[PDB]
Amino acid sequence: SRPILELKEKIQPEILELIKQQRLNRLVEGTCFRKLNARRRQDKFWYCRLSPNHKVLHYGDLEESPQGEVPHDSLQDKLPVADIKAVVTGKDCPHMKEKGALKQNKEVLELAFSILYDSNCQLNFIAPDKHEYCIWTDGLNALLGKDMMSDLTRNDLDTLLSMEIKLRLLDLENIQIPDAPPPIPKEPSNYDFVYDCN
Amino acid sequence: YLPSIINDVKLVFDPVELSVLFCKFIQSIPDNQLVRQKLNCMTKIVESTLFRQSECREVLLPLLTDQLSGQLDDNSNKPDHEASSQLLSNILEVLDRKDVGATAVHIQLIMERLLRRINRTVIGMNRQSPHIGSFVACMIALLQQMDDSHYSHYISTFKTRQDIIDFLMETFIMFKDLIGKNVYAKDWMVMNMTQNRVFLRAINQFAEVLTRFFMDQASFELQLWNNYFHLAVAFLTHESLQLETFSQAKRNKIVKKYGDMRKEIGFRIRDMWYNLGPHKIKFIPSMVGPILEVTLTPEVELRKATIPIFFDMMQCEFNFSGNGNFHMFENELITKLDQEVEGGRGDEQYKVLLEKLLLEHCRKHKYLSSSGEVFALLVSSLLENLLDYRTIIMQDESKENRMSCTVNVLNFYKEKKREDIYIRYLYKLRDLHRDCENYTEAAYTLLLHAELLQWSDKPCVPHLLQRDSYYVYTQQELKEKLYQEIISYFDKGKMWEKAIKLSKELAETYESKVFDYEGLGNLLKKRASFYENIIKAMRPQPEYFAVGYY
Amino acid sequence: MARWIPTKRQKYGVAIYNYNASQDVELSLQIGDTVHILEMYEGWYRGYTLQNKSKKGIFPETYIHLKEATVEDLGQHETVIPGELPLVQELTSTLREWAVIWRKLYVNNKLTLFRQLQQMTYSLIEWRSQILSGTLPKDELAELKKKVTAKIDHGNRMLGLDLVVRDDNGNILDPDETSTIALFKAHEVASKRIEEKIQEEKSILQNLDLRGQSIFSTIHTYGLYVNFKNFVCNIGEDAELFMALYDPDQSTFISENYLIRWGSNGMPK
Repeated sequence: SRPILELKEKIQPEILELIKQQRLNRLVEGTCFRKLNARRRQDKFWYCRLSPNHKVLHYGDLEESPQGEVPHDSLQDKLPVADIKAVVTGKDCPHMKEKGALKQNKEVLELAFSILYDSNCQLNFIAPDKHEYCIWTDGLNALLGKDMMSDLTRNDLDTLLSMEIKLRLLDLENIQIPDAPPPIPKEPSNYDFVYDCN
Repeated sequence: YLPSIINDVKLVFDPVELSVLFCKFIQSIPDNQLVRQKLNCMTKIVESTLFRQSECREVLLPLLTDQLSGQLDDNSNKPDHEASSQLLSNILEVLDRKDVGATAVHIQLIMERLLRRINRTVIGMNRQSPHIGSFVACMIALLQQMDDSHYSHYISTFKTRQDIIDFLMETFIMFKDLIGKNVYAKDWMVMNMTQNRVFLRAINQFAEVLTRFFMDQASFELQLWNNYFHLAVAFLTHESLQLETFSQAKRNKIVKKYGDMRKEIGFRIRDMWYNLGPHKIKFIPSMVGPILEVTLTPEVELRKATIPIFFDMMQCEFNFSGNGNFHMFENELITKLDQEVEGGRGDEQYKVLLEKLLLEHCRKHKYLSSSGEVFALLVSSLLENLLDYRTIIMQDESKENRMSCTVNVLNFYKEKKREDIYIRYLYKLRDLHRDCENYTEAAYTLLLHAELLQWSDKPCVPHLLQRDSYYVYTQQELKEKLYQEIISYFDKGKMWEKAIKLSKELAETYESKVFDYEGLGNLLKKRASFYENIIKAMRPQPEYFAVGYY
Repeated sequence: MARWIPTKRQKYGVAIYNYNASQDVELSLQIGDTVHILEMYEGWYRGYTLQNKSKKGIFPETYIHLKEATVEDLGQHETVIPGELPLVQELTSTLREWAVIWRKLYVNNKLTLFRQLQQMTYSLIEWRSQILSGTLPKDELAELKKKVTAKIDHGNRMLGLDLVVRDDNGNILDPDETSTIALFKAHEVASKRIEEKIQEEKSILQNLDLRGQSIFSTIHTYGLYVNFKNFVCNIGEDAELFMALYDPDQSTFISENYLIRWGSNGMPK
């Protein structure tokens, strides 16, 4: 399966772009995200909707909405995607290093993601669980045009690439791929096709 | 139980004597005893021993015909629909059997003994919730089992022409009511295709009978072409490229198994329209519309064949252009074309080939073809306008863009002065602004509509008579009703000044012309509310910005 | 390059791996690129590819796994068994379709039915692989055909896909416009399968006794399997175990006594 494996991993890009468009679709549909220490009458649920243009984010302190995203002008309908330095994950989020009233506890170590913008403004947000945290980070990194950091993303990569090549080798049933590629027979220098082209 | 013996009894007995004995026995049944049971009986009978037919079929069936024709209409067929359907299914199947025996002439006997019968049945058997689908299957199996020569032998050669005319009209309204409100799950695509092929065959046959008994041969009674083209075009209004596209092989599957039925359908319709000859002009303005969509077909070749029909019909009018010209034709053309294209139907290649074809057809021809050239240049302008409209509609999906483009086409029409479709888009934009609650803008639109109206009594054109409600609507009444609604909008538009302005003139029209003072009372009541609002409360001043697009 | 000759014994133009891009009309040709070649060269073959049936590509003979077979597998007797190969090609096509709708799927939150499709796909591909060999008995052929047709038409069903008829032998005999009424009753039988499966999705996907009664209404004879492990009793002498089925309500036995000899050591004799 060495030619098989090299062929499978060598035609990578389609699944990669496929997955990342799926990611950005998920970002656009989004959901109500989570704030910091939204306890004393603070709406911990609030939607962060990416534009279908995928350039502006529709977000802010919306109500405790179980339904999730609601289509309207959010509190802030812009996140400048052209100047997001990065999103810090984990202890790199300064809001975790807060030791006063905004002390995030040790059960949100994997839900910390602060969008860097304005070179001083951040968006320290929380995720309901790890899977969509990684999902959103993947989608943003796609907006960054970079690698994906969801374990589920690698899962999809592997399963779909394996399926795809699996459904390719039906033509080679009862045939073997020579590890050394077959020699290219000499092509006569003349291209005077005796038969008509097309 | 008695059918159980017939097999080996035949094996050791005379075929035809058995046949006639069973026939006489069944005829010995009193006419109101155990109908379903006997139906099952001769079901099993036609099951076996019908492999050898030439000695029994011709004698067994006459009985079956008699009882099924009794089942035709006795006002008590309610119990026997499903059973008689089963009988028909089985008999038609065994007739479709090839090795069983020669039946072509016997197929005819079935024709003349069962065809009009089942037609009248489905006429009565006209509800879709029941097992009607079985009957439809039976009758289509009939129709495919036939032959064109068959179709001709007697069904085409009935008694007086009136009877056959009524029969043909009934068949055609049936076929239209069948293809419309289709009876299948939309999943039995094989059924849909086969039904299309068989309906194609049948409508072909009824087309040649129309030619050979109802052309100038029948110099009069030549209406039914309205129905026939209606049915044909309706049949040409599904099973199109995109359904064909779902799988790539879907195109391939259908074209291999059936080809593009639409192609020969359109060709048949085309040659038929050509065949109409002198009756074309007597028949043009109604059927102008019914041909655009077949011209709009997403294919290429029959379109190439079909645009010339437009020049053919304007030519027909040119022969009639001694009194006027194709103004009637072009008006319907414009209207239809507008609503179909705005329905998201056409494409630019269509417009290019249209221009090419119409211009080429007009070049060979005279002055009136030059007038057609300029009008079709107008047409091409309209086409590109609508195409731009729809591409922006599908492209931005924003209120701003759609209102912008619809206003653009509105102004275009105002230039073109086709006021009716102009009103139509007026109402479209009204719907949009209402969706945005832009009461000011919506009411202004209704104002623009009311502008063309007068306070006269006579409703001058039914063009201003819209689809919202339609009866006499004296010009005065429509104007005042519009004004009323506009006033409502201004009121919830918080612009009471214009409300007052129109309230005054509504009042004066009441006073001088209708003398209905109750309307006065209510109108000015609201007028007082308006003055109260305007002096009493305060409302914010909207800001204005300059947007420079570059 | 010259001397190309039209032929129709190449319908299975088989790639070997992702081809080199040597030709202006060839690329990293995908594994299952069954290409409809039109023209023959000894070392090369150019014609329509499955990816683009309107384009040519000159492909090495050492790269083509030549197959003289055409769309019909009986004229050249390419059938592993007659009347079955149509099924494998059709199911491969449906797998292509399944993958397409699969792309259509994950982008949407249909993951439950998505995974159900996944497991049906696994079952179908393994059934395909095993029946690629004709080693199965005729009863196995019939049973596989029935169940695979059921599964595949069900897959068409919940995906809103059109259906096929002619349960056995390639599902193609009926759609060959042989009849018209037999076609209608075939469509009715298939839709009956459809209604069966739509009512039994909530019957088996949720409950487990309805399938038991349905299967048990198809067979009349049954066998209870008893696998003894060890006898835990304090006797100290030889023991005879008369194992059988009994009816407490009827106060009688239902099966003959099965005699087990048990030794005095705690072990069977």
